[PDB]
Amino acid sequence: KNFYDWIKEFVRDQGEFIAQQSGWLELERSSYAKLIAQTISHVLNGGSLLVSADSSRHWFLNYILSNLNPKDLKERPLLSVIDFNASSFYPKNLSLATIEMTYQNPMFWHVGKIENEGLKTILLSKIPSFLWLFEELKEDCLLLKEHDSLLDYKLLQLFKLFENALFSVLYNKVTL
Amino acid sequence: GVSIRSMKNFYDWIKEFVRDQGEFIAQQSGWLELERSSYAKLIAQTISHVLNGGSLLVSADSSRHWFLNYILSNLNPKDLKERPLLSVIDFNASSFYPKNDANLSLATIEMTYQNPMFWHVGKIENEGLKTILLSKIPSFLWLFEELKEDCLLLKEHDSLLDYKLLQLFKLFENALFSVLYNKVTL
Amino acid sequence: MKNFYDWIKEFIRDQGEFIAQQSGWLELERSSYAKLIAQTISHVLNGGSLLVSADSSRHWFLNYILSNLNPKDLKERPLLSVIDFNASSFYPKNDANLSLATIEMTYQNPMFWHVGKIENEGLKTILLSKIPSFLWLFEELKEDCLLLKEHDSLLDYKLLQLFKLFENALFSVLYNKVTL
Amino acid sequence: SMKNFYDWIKEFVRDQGEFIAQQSGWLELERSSYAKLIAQTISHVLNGGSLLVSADSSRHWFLNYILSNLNPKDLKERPLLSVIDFNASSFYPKNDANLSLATIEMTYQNPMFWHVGKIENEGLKTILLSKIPSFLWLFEELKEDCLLLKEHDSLLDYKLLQLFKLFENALFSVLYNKVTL
Ligand SMILES: [Ca+2]
Ligand SMILES: [Ca+2]
Ligand SMILES: [Ca+2]
Ligand SMILES: [Ca+2]
Ligand SMILES: [Ca+2]
Repeated sequence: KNFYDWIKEFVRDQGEFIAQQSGWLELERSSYAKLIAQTISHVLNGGSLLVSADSSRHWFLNYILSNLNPKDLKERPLLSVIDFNASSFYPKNLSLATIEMTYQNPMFWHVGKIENEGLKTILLSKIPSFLWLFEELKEDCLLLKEHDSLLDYKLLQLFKLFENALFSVLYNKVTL
Repeated sequence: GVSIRSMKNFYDWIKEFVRDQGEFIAQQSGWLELERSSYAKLIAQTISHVLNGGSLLVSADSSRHWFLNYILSNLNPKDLKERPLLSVIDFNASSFYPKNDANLSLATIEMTYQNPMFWHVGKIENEGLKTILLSKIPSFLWLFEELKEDCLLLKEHDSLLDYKLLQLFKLFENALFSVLYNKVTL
Repeated sequence: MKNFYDWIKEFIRDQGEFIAQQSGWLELERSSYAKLIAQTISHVLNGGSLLVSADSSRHWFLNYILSNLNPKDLKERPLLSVIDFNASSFYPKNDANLSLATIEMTYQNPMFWHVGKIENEGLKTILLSKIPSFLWLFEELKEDCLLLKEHDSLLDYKLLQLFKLFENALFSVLYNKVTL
Repeated sequence: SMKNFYDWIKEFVRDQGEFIAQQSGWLELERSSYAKLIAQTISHVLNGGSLLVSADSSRHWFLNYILSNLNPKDLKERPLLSVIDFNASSFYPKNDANLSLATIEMTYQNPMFWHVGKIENEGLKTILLSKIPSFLWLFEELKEDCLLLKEHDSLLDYKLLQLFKLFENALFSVLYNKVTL
């Protein structure tokens, strides 16, 4: 096929599939609303978010941190968000005791695969969590499809939902 | 009277917000189909550069560091499987990233790399970078202002910008491998 | 224009001679490094966290602190509560009151360990705060600090030497060899 | 029996500086072979070559040091030297065929590998053994022309600084026509 013919077809099809799957969140049955609410409550209570992601999702870890605390905060609060992947306490279990000792009120927010047992053990602990996983670990998580070709878009969409929900409660547009 | 806004219950609000969010995505989903050409040729030029042995020096504005990360990790994934190892460089992190004296950066870049092309995404946040992106060096510029005629023009305050970045990347990588794997001819 | 090989022999001889000459500098150091080290060790023993920062030229030394305090293989060592403050979202670019409040709410018991120049006012304000600190500075800010000379050609070695003193002191008390 | 901290630290400090003094002439005693290696590295830079710098896990700080010292935040009148963090490169070898070497050779006009410390995977080992020019600071003599560091030397960290300071002075002494090579 000629490049220019091919690309026209590819682009048309790409947009049509986005459109087709664009209502997926209306059908999503994992408890994302309740999890978002619980995470917002944690933030309001002065809690910290310790954010981690699988190897393929480091870009999305970066996205969370930069969006939650943008370079120019303007009127925004400085939110208690920590890059857990980059932490000396990331488990490769001394990690849990050190975490509990150093942070007043942490909650783990993890996205994607759980790539080692140390992390699994930490996430299975009693400390609160906001888990976006490819399979349920224990307790309601936000469930994603690992080989979904639209996964990357869905991650952005869920983040944008979370940030809107969070600031809607701040700024008193919405009550939990 | 008109009435001061009351306030909505979270669980009522979120259902409406979710519905509207997806529907706005659907409304806008055909945007690229409506774009009046030009971008295909720019993608083709970038692919030819890779085909010819060229390197991609990738930079992004402060808000798009995540997208710089995404480009690098998608083009050269952890498990290459059967893929080539593509010549892709994080230019943001480079010692040659200009402060200013873009002339010094440019000269060092030109002697260091056999065949560089600058792929920049977003705002150009200093004069040194602007000078280089204006240079004779081949470029793949995704900008908010049309600083060259041949650039991909992004809409800066578009609430859907982040998705469009993913979409353009996914178009690019598919176009690149379609040609690398002899599925299509340019 | 000396020949390279002649030049390098002289340079090497002189380099080692100057190291030797200045090698007893710490015996003559009059800033309160012993007291500051003790107070930092007590903080660590009390479950305190160390939030470590450094000026632009000393990012390598920030890295050195983090990797030495918590090496890849801990073996029998504790996991120490050490944080890269330069890299954190709370590092004050502007403004310091927001960062301080967020730090105080986030960490149970932080202590700031800063090395080198204080390159913005937000950091200065934080280091001026009530929060405990271990300050290795080119001029005294506040309370007793460990004083360094900015343009000392041997500065980089002295930084290593002070770290090595700190880590030996710390583990000496942890492994009950020494009592505070 | 336990020692008092303030007594202990005074002794420790004294002995620390004196050991540094005792060992301070180490480089003067070395067979001068390192001089030729430094010269070769300088000639590479003079000739328009790039330095692709890597380090073992324990020496990441020293990789940082090399990069920030060779190209400081304020260059003043200095040239912008062709120096690359190879650890951070997408071409850093893992598995993974020898895709890395071919991509490196096509990407860079004239690379030299400057590696410091342990060689922590076979892929890196393979490249550092390649025909590509190198400046290797190693714990075992994996080629005859390398700088040999003493691995469990308690003064290793100082010697790394000292060797770097030697290198940068040698490099600019030649760049600035203070010495002939
Ligand atoms: Ca619908
Ligand atoms: Ca145009
Ligand atoms: Ca072809
Ligand atoms: Ca030899
Ligand atoms: Ca000359």
